[PDB]
Amino acid sequence: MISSLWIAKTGLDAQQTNMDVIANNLANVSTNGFKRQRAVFEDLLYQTIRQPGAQSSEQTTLPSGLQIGTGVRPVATERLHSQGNLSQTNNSKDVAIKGQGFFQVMLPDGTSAYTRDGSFQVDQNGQLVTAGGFQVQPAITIPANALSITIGRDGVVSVTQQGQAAPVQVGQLNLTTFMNDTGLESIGENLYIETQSSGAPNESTPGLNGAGLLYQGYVETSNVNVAEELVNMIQVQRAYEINSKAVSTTDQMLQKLTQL
Amino acid sequence: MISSLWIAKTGLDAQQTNMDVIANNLANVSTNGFKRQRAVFEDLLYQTIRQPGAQSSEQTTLPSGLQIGTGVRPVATERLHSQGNLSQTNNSKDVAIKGQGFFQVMLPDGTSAYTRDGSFQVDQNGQLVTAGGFQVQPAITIPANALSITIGRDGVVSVTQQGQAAPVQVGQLNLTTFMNDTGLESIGENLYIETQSSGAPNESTPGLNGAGLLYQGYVETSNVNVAEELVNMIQVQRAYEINSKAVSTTDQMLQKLTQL
Amino acid sequence: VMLPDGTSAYTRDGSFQVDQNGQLVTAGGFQVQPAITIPANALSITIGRDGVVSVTQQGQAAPVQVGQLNLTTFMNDTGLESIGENLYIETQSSGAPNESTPGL
Amino acid sequence: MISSLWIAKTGLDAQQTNMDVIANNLANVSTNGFKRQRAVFEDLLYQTIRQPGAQSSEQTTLPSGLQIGTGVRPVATERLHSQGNLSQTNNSKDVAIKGQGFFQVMLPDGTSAYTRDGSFQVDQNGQLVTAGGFQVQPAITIPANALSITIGRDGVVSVTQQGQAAPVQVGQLNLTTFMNDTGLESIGENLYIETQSSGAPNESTPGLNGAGLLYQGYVETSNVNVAEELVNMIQVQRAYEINSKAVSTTDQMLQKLTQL
Amino acid sequence: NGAGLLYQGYVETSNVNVAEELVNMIQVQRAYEINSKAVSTTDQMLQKLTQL
Amino acid sequence: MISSLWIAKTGLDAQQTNMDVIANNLANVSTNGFKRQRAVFEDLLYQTIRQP
Repeated sequence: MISSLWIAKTGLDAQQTNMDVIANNLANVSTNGFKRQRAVFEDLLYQTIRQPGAQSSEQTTLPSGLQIGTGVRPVATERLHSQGNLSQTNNSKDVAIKGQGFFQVMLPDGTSAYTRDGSFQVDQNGQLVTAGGFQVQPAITIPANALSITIGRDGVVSVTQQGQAAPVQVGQLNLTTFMNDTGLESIGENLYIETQSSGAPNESTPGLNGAGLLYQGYVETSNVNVAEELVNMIQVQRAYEINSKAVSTTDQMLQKLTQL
Repeated sequence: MISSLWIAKTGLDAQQTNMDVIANNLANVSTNGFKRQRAVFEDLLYQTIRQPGAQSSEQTTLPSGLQIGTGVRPVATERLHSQGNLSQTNNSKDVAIKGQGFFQVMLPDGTSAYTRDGSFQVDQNGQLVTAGGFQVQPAITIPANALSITIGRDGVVSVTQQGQAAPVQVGQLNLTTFMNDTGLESIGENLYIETQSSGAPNESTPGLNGAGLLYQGYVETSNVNVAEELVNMIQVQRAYEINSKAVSTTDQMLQKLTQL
Repeated sequence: VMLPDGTSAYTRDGSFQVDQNGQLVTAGGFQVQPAITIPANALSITIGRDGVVSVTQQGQAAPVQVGQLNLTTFMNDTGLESIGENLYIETQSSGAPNESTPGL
Repeated sequence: MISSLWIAKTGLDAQQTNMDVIANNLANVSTNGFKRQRAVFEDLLYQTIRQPGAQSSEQTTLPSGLQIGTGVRPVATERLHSQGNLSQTNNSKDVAIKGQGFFQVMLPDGTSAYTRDGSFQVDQNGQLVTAGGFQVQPAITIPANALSITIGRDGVVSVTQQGQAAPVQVGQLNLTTFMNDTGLESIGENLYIETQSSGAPNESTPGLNGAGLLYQGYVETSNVNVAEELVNMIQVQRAYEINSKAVSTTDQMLQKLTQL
Repeated sequence: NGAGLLYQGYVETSNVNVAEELVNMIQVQRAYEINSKAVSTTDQMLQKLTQL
Repeated sequence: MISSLWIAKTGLDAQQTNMDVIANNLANVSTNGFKRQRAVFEDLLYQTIRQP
């Protein structure tokens, strides 16, 4: 029931949130197209007993007042929208985007979400859907009897057929770019939905207006650096132990006070 | 216990599944007509403590909120129906299928399954049967006084007979195609059965509708590569060992918190 | 916070819940005076530092404003008479409460 | 004699039972045809001081009443009737069953029991008995001068003899399944008996009516995964520590009360 | 209509934060001890008064 | 003196018997006309709290 105890509780909770985000970053180290997160902490208010700059006398002004902090709180968990390393998989329907942008996906309830994990497949109706059953927005259809599917540098998906002697331009595969990519609200299954912090998307073809380029046969791995999470965990453990020590010291102080 | 512990447990489970699929791909490297497996991961939901784009004031809005992941989940582990290299066995009853297609066989209970591993024997009744005691759906029956069996580019099976000095068309060897070959489920002895994920089986003759050709005396080997399997094994081992560190750190933090 | 008797008491403890009709009430059933109402199927409700309250709904991106949360200031809060259940009522020893937006 | 103390005692008992089931799963990790168990927990009754939704005044209704929990009690231990990993031993009489269903045996007193572990032997008279002397229900008898006995994919069992050429069939290994296999009451030596929760057993040949298949020379190992048992033990130990700390705090406060 | 989704093969665990429970227990124990000391002080005061 | 301890003791004894069988089989690998051993286990009794 003491200010020191409450400050230490806030510190413990902040360290717990830091450890949680580190564990989440480590867990999906092998998730294609994953972007890591880091949490920023901002301290709480200050109780002022003696106001700084107080007019202590007719001329004397206090160089600094008496202020006591009230703890620390987590304010945001920002995503680091960096570029992950590309890999080789030698697959017809594995597309990795380089640069900036997002594929559009039509959710079952009629809304539109945005994704980054490009690993496509075909359903029983020929539609080009992602892993999870959600289909793309431009509604790309792959006819039967097809031999191979080629996606160029830009989104001109073409199908090599048996008796046409030339590929057929099935459709166009654009992507949407935001000006506040870190502001997107994330949901499960590697889908981002547009929010107010993120601006209105402006869909464009690859290679224009700063948009990225599509590559076939590549998969964008998670941009998680394992070599730094170990150091982060060590620092987190030390901070948690220190705060627990502070709590124990406060409790012992109170016990010695009340044993009289 | 704690969210960090649960996240690390989910990560451990995902890495264990990845290791298992790698081991299964590596074990049956020499199985003829084997398509390797690849597992795709996907992150779970997110707890939104602070909503992104929150309206803190009438003019200022939060650029990024507070979201904590709930771990990772294995969405699917699917088989890569790529093309495998061929080898010569100089066997009259061995056929290898090039391109896209599936032989059809009939299980004893009545249902029909689809295979890629072409290695046919003959039962005591003269009926064409694959390795495992399963007959081909067209039910080709090789008669007696058979000298040599010829299987051309298409599905024509003929036998050179000493009598009548003329080959006789024993039967036709059709094959089927699925517009979604990925969705086929897998059972033992190199069998696949139709599911709702895959379309209706479009049956045809070789060389038409995009179906692949047939080669006499060849066999389609597995599409596994030990060189990439080993490096993937190293990756998964390091990822699992890193994930275990999060569990250990959480346990130590809980112990220190308890020992106050 | 408005009592059943109709008098507007003033409280400091913030622990608010939502009753069946979607109104924002404190623990005890007493309702806040600006009469903040929360619609059904609300995903997340966020209260800004300025004083506004917004509700997020599935389907649309722009948050919908549901009400404004002003608060009162007294010239002498010591003279407020403390009735039970964490309520202070205005007396003659305290100046007339003035309502204002938070932070101003 | 305090509600907190009784709640903590119930929590300790629940954690003890969880540790017991974990240790039981770990102990018989090398038992053929064994299924893991998992406990399910529910909270006890809540004693209500003020009824939720109470009509506080003519208009005011309490948003949430005052309720105090009583604790947690275990409800059931579900057996995960998954598919065990198949091993190989190259034995004539070791038979594994893939899928569903159980072999039916007769207990000495006359009742009928069911088992999943297939590891058969032969008694003096030549009757096929399990490991323990119990004989299978169809009463399969192995004749003398038996060179080798074979069990096909279905339930047909034959044996070759020197004096003939075509093997002579002996019996049929029909297996029975249940509507709900989770509700089987288990007893020692891998035997399950029919109960009210489990439906009426229905017999069928292997490979029909959703039943499994018989593989000769294989034994179905237990489906116990040692990977997560360690983390379960860590979690249960920490939970026991937390509840013990709760008891300690209650004792400390009660002693400080009665000290005066 | 803002309803949840269904996932198969998973179970929703209890959302109990163990970290805060220990410090809450410490607070509860200290508050209980302080109130007990207040009761003892009142008892001592009454005992001194009664033997007047 | 607890159920988990007794279950773990039984498990340890089973593993020790399995190891002894393996060691004995490996010891005489060059013995003419020798047959390997194989130990089979089965779960012990069950104590019921709520009847299935």
